[PDB]
Amino acid sequence: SELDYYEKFEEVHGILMYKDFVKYWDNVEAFQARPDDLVIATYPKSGTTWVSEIVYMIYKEGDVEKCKEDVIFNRIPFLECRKENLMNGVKQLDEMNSPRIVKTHLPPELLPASFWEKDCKIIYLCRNAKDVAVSFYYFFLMVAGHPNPGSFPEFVEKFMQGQVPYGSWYKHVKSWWEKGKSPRVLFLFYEDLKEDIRKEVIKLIHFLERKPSEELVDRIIHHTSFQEMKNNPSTNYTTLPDEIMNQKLSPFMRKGITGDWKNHFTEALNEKFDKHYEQQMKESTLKF
Amino acid sequence: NSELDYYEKFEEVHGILMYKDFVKYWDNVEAFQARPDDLVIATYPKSGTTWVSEIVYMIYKEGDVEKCKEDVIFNRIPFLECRKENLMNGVKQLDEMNSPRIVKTHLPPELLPASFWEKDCKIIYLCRNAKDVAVSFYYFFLMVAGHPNPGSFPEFVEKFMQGQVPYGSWYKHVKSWWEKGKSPRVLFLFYEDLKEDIRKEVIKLIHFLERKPSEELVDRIIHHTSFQEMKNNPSTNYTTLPDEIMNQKPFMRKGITGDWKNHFTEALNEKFDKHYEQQMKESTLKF
Ligand SMILES: Nc1ncnc2c1ncn2[C@@H]1O[C@H](COP(=O)(O)OS(=O)(=O)O)[C@@H](OP(=O)(O)O)[C@H]1O
Ligand SMILES: Nc1ncnc2c1ncn2[C@@H]1O[C@H](COP(=O)(O)OS(=O)(=O)O)[C@@H](OP(=O)(O)O)[C@H]1O
Repeated sequence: SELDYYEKFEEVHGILMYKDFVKYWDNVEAFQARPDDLVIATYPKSGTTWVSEIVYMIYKEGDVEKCKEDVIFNRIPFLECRKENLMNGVKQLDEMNSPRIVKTHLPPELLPASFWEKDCKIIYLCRNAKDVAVSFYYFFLMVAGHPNPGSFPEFVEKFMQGQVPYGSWYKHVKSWWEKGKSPRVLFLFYEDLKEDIRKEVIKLIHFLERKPSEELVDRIIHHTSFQEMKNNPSTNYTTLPDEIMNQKLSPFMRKGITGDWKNHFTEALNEKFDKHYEQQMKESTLKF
Repeated sequence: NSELDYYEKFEEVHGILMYKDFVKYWDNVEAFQARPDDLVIATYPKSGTTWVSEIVYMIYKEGDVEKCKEDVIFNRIPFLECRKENLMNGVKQLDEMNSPRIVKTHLPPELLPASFWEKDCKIIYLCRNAKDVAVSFYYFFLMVAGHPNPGSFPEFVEKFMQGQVPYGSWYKHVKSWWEKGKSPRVLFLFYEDLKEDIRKEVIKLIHFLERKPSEELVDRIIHHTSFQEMKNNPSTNYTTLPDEIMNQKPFMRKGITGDWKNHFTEALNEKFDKHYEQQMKESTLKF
């Protein structure tokens, strides 16, 4: 049902958003950033947790014992996220000592103005639309606060129209792509992390002005592999109660591959999606 | 669990997987006595049997739609090997028929009763592309009693590629009938051809059956056998069968070519196409 679908959402500045977050939006827009804040921005399900753990490790010189001191969602606050009596992203950040690492799924136009004014470093991670759609679909089924996503074809329709939390994936990646032309905003691809993790890890170390030793690279590559992070309670979100995230249905660290869309899209839906994709993306220099 | 289900529902006869009810009295099919003027309509399951059957029936009745409704199609055109104790019996239906008889079967050439070959009966074979057949066969499994749970479509398609479904390998079925189709008395047709140019195929069928073609006869056959008309015709849509046997909550599902695109994922299509080429590369048969 359409009525029930949007009942869980509310638009903020034109993009559909989780109702709970919108409640305290003023706090997000008035957020006070610091010069050395590091923002990790992504469209939902593009690999946020993966790049977040890599960055954390670079900050802690690859000390695994330091990356387990707390769960990922506490070490790296989810900026716009807030749920009464559960979590408060803005607060965690306000009470955190610099250098702070900020997680967000906001398009660049909605990122709190303070981050832009202080010209903070930003890392953006992009993933192919079809794999994002598959992963986002399971997120709907797993995380509380989501309406029934309908059948997969139905959900993909919502996805193509940008009628999902955080809006149009197309506008999201195209806007960040433009921001990414600046050396201050590192634009990365999930597919690149998959193809040659070492190359991307080294790039991230240099972007973050750190020393790229073999020891550091080795530990990051090992600690951030899918198998390790999937069994690491600090990064696999398994500490969250099932009412919030029921991973018995589908685990957060689901498959961690590129191309899972081939297992979900019918040839017909693939054809429909590809046609729509081209009309949405042919003018952008962004390419996979 | 699925394999056990399949084991409970099907059994082989002459090496071909078959519905258990049809195997218990196979001797009755093996010894079936054909008549010289019998006309056999052979097809792999869900290839359009009902469509060509009604076209042929109309040709026999000089296009008299009323004579084609005197009874349901499964009574007008007995299903040869169909048997379920004393509740259903195709051979019995045929034996009591006062000819000319039109016979429906899904048997591969090797299992067709020797009598049909010995009497050199005319045979019409209808073929349909494998992917669309798999889709339609999947639905058949779900709506008709006597089948195991087919599981997901990808799971069912694996069993299909291995010929582990009633009537066996679709690949061997169409290839064997293709060879038989080289004979002047075996007309080999394609479902896709009936979709592309029904008039051409109907005229071809009229000549094969040695009848005189006329614009009025052809025209009547064309609209009477159209998907939309046959779907609403109780004589041809199998709706008179109780839900216990066939649960249409429909047999006349879509009636198009290409529904496979709405069921195969890119990955399944890739795997299927690869396996298909290995199975069909050595045949001149082309869909
Ligand atoms: N280390 C590593 N290696 C490979 N793949 C990984 C890794 N960490 C996370 N993932 C995959 O990222 C998907 C989850 O995305 P997000 O972290 O962005 O989720 S969220 O938006 O922050 O909730 C999810 O994708 P899917 O498996 O396709 O669903 C995860 O499996
Ligand atoms: N007139 C007409 N026009 C177009 N398509 C038609 C027609 N009559 C039957 N059909 C389609 O044939 C499919 C059923 O196949 P069969 O008749 O062989 O079934 S059975 O094996 O005899 O039970 C089934 O295919 P699907 O729709 O793809 O499932 C029917 O819709």
